[PDB]
Amino acid sequence: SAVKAARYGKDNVRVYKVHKDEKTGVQTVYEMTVCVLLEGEIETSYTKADNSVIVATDSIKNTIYITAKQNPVTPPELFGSILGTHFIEKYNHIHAAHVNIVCHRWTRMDIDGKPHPHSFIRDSEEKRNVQVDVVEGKGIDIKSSLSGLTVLKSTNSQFWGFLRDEYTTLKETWDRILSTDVDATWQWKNFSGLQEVRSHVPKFDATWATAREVTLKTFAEDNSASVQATMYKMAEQILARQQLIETVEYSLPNKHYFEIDLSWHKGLQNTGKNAEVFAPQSDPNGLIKCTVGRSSLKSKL
Amino acid sequence: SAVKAARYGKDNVRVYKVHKDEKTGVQTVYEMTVCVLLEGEIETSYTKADNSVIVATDSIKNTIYITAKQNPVTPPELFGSILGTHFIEKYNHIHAAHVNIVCHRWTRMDIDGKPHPHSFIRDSEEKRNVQVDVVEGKGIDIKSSLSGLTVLKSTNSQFWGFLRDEYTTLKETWDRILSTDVDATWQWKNFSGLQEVRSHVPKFDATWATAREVTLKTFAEDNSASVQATMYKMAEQILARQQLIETVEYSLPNKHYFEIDLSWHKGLQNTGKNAEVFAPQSDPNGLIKCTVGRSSLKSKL
Amino acid sequence: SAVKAARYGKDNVRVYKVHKDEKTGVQTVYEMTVCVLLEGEIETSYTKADNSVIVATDSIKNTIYITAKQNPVTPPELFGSILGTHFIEKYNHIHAAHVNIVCHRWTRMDIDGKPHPHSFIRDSEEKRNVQVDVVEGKGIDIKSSLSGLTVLKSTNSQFWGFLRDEYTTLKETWDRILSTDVDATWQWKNFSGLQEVRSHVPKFDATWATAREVTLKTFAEDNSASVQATMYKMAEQILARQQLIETVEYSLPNKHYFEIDLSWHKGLQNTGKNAEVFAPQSDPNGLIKCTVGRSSLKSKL
Amino acid sequence: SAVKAARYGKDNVRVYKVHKDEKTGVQTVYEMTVCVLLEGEIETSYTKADNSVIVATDSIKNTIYITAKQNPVTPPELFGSILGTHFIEKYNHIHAAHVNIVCHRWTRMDIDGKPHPHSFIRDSEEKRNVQVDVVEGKGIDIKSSLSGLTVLKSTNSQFWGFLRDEYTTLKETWDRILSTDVDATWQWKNFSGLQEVRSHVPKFDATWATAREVTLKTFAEDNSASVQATMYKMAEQILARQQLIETVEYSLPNKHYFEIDLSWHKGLQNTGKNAEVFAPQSDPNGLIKCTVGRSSLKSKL
Ligand SMILES: CN1C(=O)N[C@@]2(OO)C(=O)NC(=O)N=C12
Ligand SMILES: CN1C(=O)N[C@@]2(OO)C(=O)NC(=O)N=C12
Ligand SMILES: CN1C(=O)N[C@@]2(OO)C(=O)NC(=O)N=C12
Ligand SMILES: CN1C(=O)N[C@@]2(OO)C(=O)NC(=O)N=C12
Repeated sequence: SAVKAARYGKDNVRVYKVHKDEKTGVQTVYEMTVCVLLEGEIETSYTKADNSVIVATDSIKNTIYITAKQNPVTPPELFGSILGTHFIEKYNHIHAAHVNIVCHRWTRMDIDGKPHPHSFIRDSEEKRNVQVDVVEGKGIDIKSSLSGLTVLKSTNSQFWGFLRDEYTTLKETWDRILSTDVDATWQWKNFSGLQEVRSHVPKFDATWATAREVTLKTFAEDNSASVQATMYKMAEQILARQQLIETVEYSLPNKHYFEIDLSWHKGLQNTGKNAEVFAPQSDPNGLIKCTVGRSSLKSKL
Repeated sequence: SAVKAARYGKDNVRVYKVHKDEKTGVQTVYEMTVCVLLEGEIETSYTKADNSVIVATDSIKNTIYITAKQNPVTPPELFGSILGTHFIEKYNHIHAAHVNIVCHRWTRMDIDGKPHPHSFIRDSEEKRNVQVDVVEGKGIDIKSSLSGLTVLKSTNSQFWGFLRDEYTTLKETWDRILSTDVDATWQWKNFSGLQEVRSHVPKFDATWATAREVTLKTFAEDNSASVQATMYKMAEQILARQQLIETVEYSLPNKHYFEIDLSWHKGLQNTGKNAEVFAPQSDPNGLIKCTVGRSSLKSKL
Repeated sequence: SAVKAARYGKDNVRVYKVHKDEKTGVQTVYEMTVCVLLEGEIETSYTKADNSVIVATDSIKNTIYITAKQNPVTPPELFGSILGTHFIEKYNHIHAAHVNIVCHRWTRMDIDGKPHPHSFIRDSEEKRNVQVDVVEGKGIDIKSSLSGLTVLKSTNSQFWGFLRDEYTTLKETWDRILSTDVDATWQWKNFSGLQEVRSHVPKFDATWATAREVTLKTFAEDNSASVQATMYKMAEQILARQQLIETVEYSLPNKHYFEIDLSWHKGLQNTGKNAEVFAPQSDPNGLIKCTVGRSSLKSKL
Repeated sequence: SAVKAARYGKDNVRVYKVHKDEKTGVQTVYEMTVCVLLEGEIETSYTKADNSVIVATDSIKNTIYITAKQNPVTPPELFGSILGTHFIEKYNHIHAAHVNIVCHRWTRMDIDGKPHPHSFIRDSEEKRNVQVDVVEGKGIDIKSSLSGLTVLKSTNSQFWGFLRDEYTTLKETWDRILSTDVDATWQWKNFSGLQEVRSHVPKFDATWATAREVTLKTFAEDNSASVQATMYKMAEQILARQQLIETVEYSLPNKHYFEIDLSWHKGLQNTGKNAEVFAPQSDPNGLIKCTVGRSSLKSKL
C-alpha cells in the first residue's frame, strides 16, 4: 500500500476576539469557528509511526489563537490567508494549509434608537464563510460564501412547462410559495501570496455585501419561473459587479409548502385562489445547484 | 394497576398561513409548530383496548388546520385558546386541552429601503411561544414566552464576592464577557374562558414587545453583578408594566468565554486588561433560574 | 417584587470515569452528562447583588468531578444521591439539590468472539437517566428512566374503532407499521436519605434491566390495539415486578409510516396486502403519554 | 455569463421497504434516505426559463419509490446503480445521475433468546452509505462507506515524538484514551454498466462486513502510535482483502478526553497512573484523513 492523499489538523476551534476603542468606549466583537488541515511530507506518520513530521493538532490550535492575537481577524479572507501562509512558511515540510472559517453574527444592539457600545445580538444564524487553500508554489485560492440565509416569498413564484411523462404527478402552478436556505459561493482569482491578498482587502467585505444584496433583491423582485432561473440571475449580477471573481455557485433547497384540501370538511375552500393554510414539508426537498462563470462562446451563442 | 394520568395528541404540526390584502397587494405570513394533547375520560383506551374514546391524533391534526383556516392565528395566545376551547366543547368526554405553539420568525424584507409586499427573511431563530391549558370548568391558563434570544456583552459584567471554600478555584472578576440564550416566560392571570381572552387581545402582542424591550435594554445597560441580579431586574420591570401578569420566569445559561494565557509564547499578553482573544466554551455552562411575583410581605421587608 | 422560586447550578458537565483491574487487565468505562441545580436561602443573590450566598457554578462543576473521583459513579441513582446529599450537608443554607444524569453507552467490544479488555462501542444512542431530588428534611426522590430506545415492528399493530366525526379522515387499519422512541420512567418510593438508597443499590440496575426487557418483549409480542393499550401493558408488568416503584410513566411518539399509492403508474399495487414501499413521515407525529400506578378502587372496579 | 456546472434533483427522500416471507412469517425491513441529482443538457432551464428540459424533482421522488417497488433495495450499491441507470437511459438529454443513499439500521430483536419475525431495534446510529455516479458513456463509479461508528479505548493509545517548537504545549504521553467516530470509504473499480455491477453483487455486503471487522479489530488490538498509524493499518488490510477496491479513505476525529488535576483539593491524585476521572472535550477536535491505494514504487521503496 501507499498513501495517495493525506491531510490532518484541528477542527471546530471556537475563537472570539474583541476590539476596544479606549477613546470612544466602543467595543466590537468577532466570533468564528476555525478548521486548519495541513498537507506535506507527512506520509511516514501513517506508514512508519514517524511522529517527527507531525505538527501536533494541539499546536495548530495554539497557533490559531496566537495568530488571532497578533493580526486582524477580519475580513476572514485575510485572516485565513495569514494563518495558512504561516504554516507553509514556518515548516519546510508542510506544503499546503487548508483553512476553513465560519463567522458567527454578533450585530450591535440599538437601545432606545442608539447603537450600544458593547452589547450584541445574534440577529440571524446566517454565516459568512471562507475556504482558503494556501499551496506552496501555487499561491492562495479563496472561496467566500454566505450560508443559512433563510427566506420565503408568498407569491410571484411559478413552476409550469416542465417535462410530463408516466412518472409525473405534479400539477403545474402559476402562483406558489418559494422558500429556501441560500448557500452562495464566489470563487476569487488565484492570488500569488499574502501581499496580493492584502492588496485587495476592501473588496472582500464589499463583495460579500454585494452578493447578499443581489441575493435578497433578486429573490424578492423576480417573478420566478423556477429556482434555476432565479438563481442564475443572481449569479450573473454578482459576476458583473466584481471582476476579480471567476465563478459564483448557488446551492438552494426548494423547501416545499403544500396546499391542504379541506373541501371534505363543510365544503371549506383552501386551494388555488382560496389557499390560505399550508403544510410546510420538512422532507423531501428539491435541491438545485449551479456554477456560473463568464462566457467565452463567440459563435452559436 | 390504574391510570393515574394520561394525555395524548398530535405533536410537531407545522402550519403556515398567509393573509393577502387584495387592495394594497401586501401579504403577511405566519408560521408555527403546534402540539395539542388532550385529557379526559380516556383511561379505557389504555386499560380495555377501547378506541371509542379516542379522538384520533390524525383528526386532531386536521382540526388544527381547519381552525387556522377559520380563525386568526395571531396573537398565538388567542389561536391557542380557540383551538383548546374547541376540543373541550366539541367532545363531552374531553376535559382538558393542552396547546403548545412555537411561532417562527418571518420578518418582511426591506429592499432598496422600502418594505417588500411579499418577501420575508428568517431574521433570527428566536421564537415566540405559548402554552395554553384549557381546562373544563377551570378556564384558560396561558404562559407566554420568548426563547432563543442569543446575546453577548463584551464588558460591564462582573462576578466577585461569591462563596470561597475548599471546592473553589474560580478567580473573582471585575470585567468579563456575559453571553446567554434568553428564555423568558410571563404567566397570565387565569381567564374564565374564550370571551375573557378575547377581551385582552391587544395586551398579548404589547406584553411580548415589553418583555423583549426590557430584556434587551436591561442586559445592555446593567453593569451586572451576576446573572441572578440582572435577570431579577428584568422580571421586576415586566411585572410593573402589565398588571394581568402574575409571574415572570427567566432561565438563562451562562455561556462562558475563557481567557487564554499566551504568556508561554514570546511573552504575549492576553489576560486581564490585555485580553483580546478568548475561547468560547460549548460546555459545561452555568444555568440560572428564577420565578418572580409580586410581594405580599408587610413586615421584615 | 419577590422571588417565588429559584434554582441555579451547572449544566452539561461531561464526565468519564475508568475502572482498571490491575490483576486481570480488564478496564471498564463510564460516561455521563451531569446537571446539578441548587435551591436554598439564595434570594438575596437575585434581589440585593449578594454573591455571598452563591456556591459558584464553577465550584459545583469541581465538586462533580471530585465526587466522581471519591465514589462509584454506578448505579447513577447512587451517584446522584451522594452528589445531592453533599450539597445539602456541606452548605447550611442550601436546602435542595436537583441532580440530573444522562448515562451514555460504552458497550465492551467482542473481537474474534471474545470480550476485549479495554475497547468499547457506542452500540446505541439510547440513554439511561436519573433525576435525583435531594430535599433537606424530606429525603431523596428518584426517577429513573430509559430514553431514545428506537424500535419498529412491521405488522401486528392495528388501529380501528376510534371516534369518527366530521373532523375524521383516517382509515381504520388491521395491519400497520408501529415505530416509536421509548421514554419510560419509574418513580421510586421516597428514600429517607443516603443510607436507605444504599440499602437498595442492587435494585437499581435490576429494575432498569426489567423495564428494558418488558418494554422490548411487550412491543414485539403484543398484537397492538393502539399505542395506548400496548404501553399500559408494559407499565403494569414493571409495577408487578418491583414493589419499591410507585408509578411508571411512558411517553411514546407514533412515528408514522404512510402507504404510497402507486396505482397511477402502470397499475402498480402498493397498498393494503400489497404494500411494500412506505414513506416514513418526519412530522407530525402522534404523542401518547400515561402514568400508571397501583389500584386502590374496591368497588365499581 | 454561462453555466459551467449544474445539477439538480430531490434530496432527503425517506424510503422504507418490507419483505414478507409468507411461508415462514419472517419479515425483513429496510430504511434509507435517498438523494438523486441529475446532470445533462439542462442549462436553458437556468438561462432561458426553459422548463421543458426539467424532469421535475417531484417526478424524481416518484421514480425513487417506483424503483424501490420494482427492484431490490439491497445491497445499496445495486439499488443506487439501478436508480441512476434509469435516469440516463429514460431521458436522452440526461447524461449523469448522482445517487446518494444513507441506510439506517433496523436490527432484528432477539426476544427470550430467539430472533423475532417482525420486530426491530435501531441498535446504532451508525450508517452504511453509497455514492453511485452513473455517467453516460463512462459507466458507474461507486464509493461505499460506513459512518457514525463511535468507539473508545481506555488504554493502548500513545502519542509521543511529535514536532516540538515555540508553538507547542502538548505533553508527550505513553498511555491515553483514544475515541473517534469512524468514517471509512472504499472506492470500487469503475463498472462499465449495470450488468457488471450485478455480476459483483455478493462482494458489496462482504466488503462492508470486512471493512467493519477490520476497523473494529485493528482499533481494539493496535497499541496505537497515533491516529495516523492506526488508520493506515486498517486501510492496508481492507485493500489486501478485496482486489476490486482501488482506494480506502478514512476520516477520523480525535475526540479528546482531558485529564483533570485535582491536587489542589485535599491532595487528590487524578493524573498519570492515578487518572480515573476525565473531562470529555466537545470541541475542538483533531481531524485526521488519508486515502490509501496500492503501491507502484519499484525503487527507493
Ligand atoms: C416543484 N419543483 C419540482 O418538482 N422540481 C423543481 O425543484 O423542486 C425544479 O426543478 N424547479 C423548481 O423551481 N420547482 C421544482
Ligand atoms: C462564573 N459563575 C459561576 O461560577 N457561577 C455563576 O453562574 O455560572 C453564578 O452563580 N452567577 C454568575 O453570574 N456567574 C457565575
Ligand atoms: C393512527 N393514530 C391516530 O391517528 N391517533 C393515534 O395516535 O397517533 C392514537 O391515539 N393511537 C394509535 O395507536 N394510533 C393513532
Ligand atoms: C494529541 N494529538 C495532537 O495534538 N495532534 C494529533 O491529532 O489530534 C495527531 O496528529 N495524532 C494523534 O494521534 N494525536 C494527536
